[PDB]
Amino acid sequence: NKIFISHATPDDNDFTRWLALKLIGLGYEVWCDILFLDKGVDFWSNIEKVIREDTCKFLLVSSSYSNQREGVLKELAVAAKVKKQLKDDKFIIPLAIDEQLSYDDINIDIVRLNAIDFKMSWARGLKDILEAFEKQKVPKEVADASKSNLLYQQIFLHDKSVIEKEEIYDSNWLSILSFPEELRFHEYNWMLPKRFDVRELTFPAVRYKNYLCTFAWAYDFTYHLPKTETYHKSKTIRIPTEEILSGSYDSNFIRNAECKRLIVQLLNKAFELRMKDKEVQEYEMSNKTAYWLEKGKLEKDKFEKTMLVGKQKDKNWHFAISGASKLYPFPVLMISSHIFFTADGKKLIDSSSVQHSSRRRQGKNWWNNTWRTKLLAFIKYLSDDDTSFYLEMEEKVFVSNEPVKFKGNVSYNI
Amino acid sequence: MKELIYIEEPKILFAHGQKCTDARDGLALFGPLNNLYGIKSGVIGTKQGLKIFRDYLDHIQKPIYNSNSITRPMFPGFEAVFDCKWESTGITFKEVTNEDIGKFLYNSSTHKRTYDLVSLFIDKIISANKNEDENVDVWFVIVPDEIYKYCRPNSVLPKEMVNYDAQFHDQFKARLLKHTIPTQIFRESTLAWRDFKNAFGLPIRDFSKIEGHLAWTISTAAFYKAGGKPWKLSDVRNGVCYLGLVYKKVEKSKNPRNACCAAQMFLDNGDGTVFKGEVGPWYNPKNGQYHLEPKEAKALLSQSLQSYKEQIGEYPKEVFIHAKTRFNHQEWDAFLEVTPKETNLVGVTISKTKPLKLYKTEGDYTILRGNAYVVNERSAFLWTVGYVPKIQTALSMEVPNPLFIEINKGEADIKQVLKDILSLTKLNYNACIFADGEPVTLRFADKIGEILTASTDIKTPPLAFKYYI
Amino acid sequence: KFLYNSSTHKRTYDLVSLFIDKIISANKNEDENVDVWFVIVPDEIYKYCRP
RNA sequence: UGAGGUAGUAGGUUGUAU
DNA sequence: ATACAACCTACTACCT
Ligand SMILES: [Mg+2]
Repeated sequence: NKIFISHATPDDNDFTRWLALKLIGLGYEVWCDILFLDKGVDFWSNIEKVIREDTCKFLLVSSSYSNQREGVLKELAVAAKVKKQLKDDKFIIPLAIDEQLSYDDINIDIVRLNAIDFKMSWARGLKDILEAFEKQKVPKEVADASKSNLLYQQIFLHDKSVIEKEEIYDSNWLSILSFPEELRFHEYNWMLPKRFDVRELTFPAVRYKNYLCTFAWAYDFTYHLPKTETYHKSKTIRIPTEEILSGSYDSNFIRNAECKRLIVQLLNKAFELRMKDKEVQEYEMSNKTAYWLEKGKLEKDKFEKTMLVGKQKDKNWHFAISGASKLYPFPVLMISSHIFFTADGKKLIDSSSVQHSSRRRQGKNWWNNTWRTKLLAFIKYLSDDDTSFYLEMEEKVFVSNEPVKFKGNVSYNI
Repeated sequence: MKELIYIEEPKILFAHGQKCTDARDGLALFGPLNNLYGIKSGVIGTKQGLKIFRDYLDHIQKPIYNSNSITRPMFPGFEAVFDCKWESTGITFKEVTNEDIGKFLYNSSTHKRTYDLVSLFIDKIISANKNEDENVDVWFVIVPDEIYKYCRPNSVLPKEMVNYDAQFHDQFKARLLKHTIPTQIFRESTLAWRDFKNAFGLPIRDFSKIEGHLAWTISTAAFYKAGGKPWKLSDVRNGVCYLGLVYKKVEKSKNPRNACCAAQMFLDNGDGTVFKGEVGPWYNPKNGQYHLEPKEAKALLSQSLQSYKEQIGEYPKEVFIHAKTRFNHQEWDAFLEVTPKETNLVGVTISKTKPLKLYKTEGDYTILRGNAYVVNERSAFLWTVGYVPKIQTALSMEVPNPLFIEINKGEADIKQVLKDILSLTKLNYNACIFADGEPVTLRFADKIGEILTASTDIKTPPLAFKYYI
Repeated sequence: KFLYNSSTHKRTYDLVSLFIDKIISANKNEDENVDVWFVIVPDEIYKYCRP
């Protein structure tokens, strides 16, 4: 009732799996060794027993690998013995699948038999197999693809699936813990265009309708602008930051979204100034800016044994990060990783085409662990204390150096 | 420290009602739903191009292997998979002379050069379609690599060798929409990558380890273009219609416009997945604005609802509008003025701009595909790219990017939206791969828009995707 | 709905258009590939569609 | 343009309020 | 018309 398939176990599996599944889905009962995930030690006895007592046809995958394989030859000898015993002239059917193995090199037990040509087309070979099987009255049941689907799921799809295991992922978000109690709008009036540059001030501040909005005191700007030296504390509007972050502010004087945008602007400016304070090299991208270390800054560019500066062939590659504060869903700092290429130890390659090509050439061989370790080391270098680092706001804002972790209930097994 | 939720991998449907996750494996074991009898191919190009195409067609039939058959499944041959004939004997040749190509190739203006080459190919296409008695299912345009190199919008022709979009592919497919001819454009280096080498004596494109993947992609695209259905979704609900809206800039006119194209997917009463376009790109005269007018929004929704009713018999119960932009109040009010009471309108925004990256702590691989991070009742992250255990490799390159899926307008379950998107990611007929990142609605609306905004003289374009992809 | 118009010209035009629109729509807006379109025409249409 | 992915280079719009 | 934030598209370049 069964149909035995014999092949080279680790070499001709691509064709054998296809043929076995195709024949099983067509109603035929197929015995192939790769259909069992649990081969016993005494499997040869079972193979001989199934050849002697079960199989009605013996299909042999003829290839260069299987031409002189010892186990295949032993199976061929047993099949020949059963063929002589059973008085079946067409018990052994060779399926020629290899173009390299010429028809003049087949082994002695096969050189006399009529083979099925799978070299030019597998569909034609399967059509010939089915035509011979119906012509020779090989037993078969009704066609059912469910059997093929189930066997494919069980055998070739058992070690490749998800499992219910807990996993912890490290992100690039920097949750902000501490904020200044109040945000102040100082009514500086004109103040000589209120230092129209604004961006060159010592503290992050913005210009509202007729106020200077910042988290710092009024007298902190006396150095750049002396008009505040006489300005009194009466002309200011103090608002609570925590109330705004909770979506509580209202009224037509100011909108909650505008307040959040102003806070984002202040945080971005403060991050830029603090990152400048660290005395690192700055790269101006198309729509953002990144901060990278030079070749001679560290001893020796191996902070936390992770490496930060290296050489590809003749240039120097440097890891860099770009930060941007955000208030959705919670106040965090988006951190994005980048790589920059310098011809010398501390220089820059002016052309962007070479930089982009080298970046894409380098990124092909880094992967998750390298990216995570380099990002974590670069972000821990900037830490101003054990588990935080500060941005100037008197007041200041502290940001954790440990990115928020994520929990997952499923994962894989490598 | 936040938690994640896993979304099960969707199963696509194949012949004999057999479900599977991998399109390639399902095609290999069971086969396509349709029964094509054979593909009759028309080849256009120089004699070298015809020889290249014939050699590749002969090579396709024999089994093709990859470096790893676990990560990338092998190709057992065209007929063994699709059970239909695509042979080199059914080839119809329309020769294009190399001298004719060179007459138009070296020109000062890239617009004139691309127009002349595109017209040179299309004239032969239409002449063979009208004045020849043989039937051709798909026309295969073999293009020399010089034509590809020197017909790009920003390509420059070296000084020593010296409307409509200045792009060969988009202008080629846009000027063939009046005659409804499915076309497959190939480059000579794609099918003969061995014969084109660089200065170091090695091929520019290395397909040695991915030969079977190339065969899979090409064969699946050719089978779809000839009118066959390789697979379909299996778990999609009844009464819900998916819409995908994409805006594109039109530089053909003096005044810039934002043409909005759509893609529509749903289920018919015969359990077949109806996936097609929604065209007549509704323009906007304001530059930099990607929001539809009330009249154009009404027209779009009315056309979509009328098509659904004609194909089914009644208005859809639910409508989902996937868009890369955020709908505003006026456009949504215009949309709601067309829908009946029984139809629920949901407007979802799908973006890939939010920079959130999750690094696995103790491995060289990436986060599992299907993981989600529900931000709140209207916003979530979906990881459509990542490590797939079935192929033991990641779809991404270095670290996958997440999709920030937000239910901008209407009331719906966010988990259901994520499941619908992750099921849509399995319907890409332009490629034979595991599920890609973006949903098929947005991707195919983008593909439609890139062609409909090439040539202006498109009154009523066809809805089938074989004329665009 | 069109076969019983008094004028032969308008009847034939409307009814030909009814038969033609479906063919064109299935040519452009459907993913099947059709070699020959076999238009089966009843006897009532045929008899009353001559000059 | 076999197809996806990852980046980079440019431009634009919108709410405020100088 | 300047400064900013929050969204938008177009056009390449490299890997497998
Ligand atoms: Mg295509």
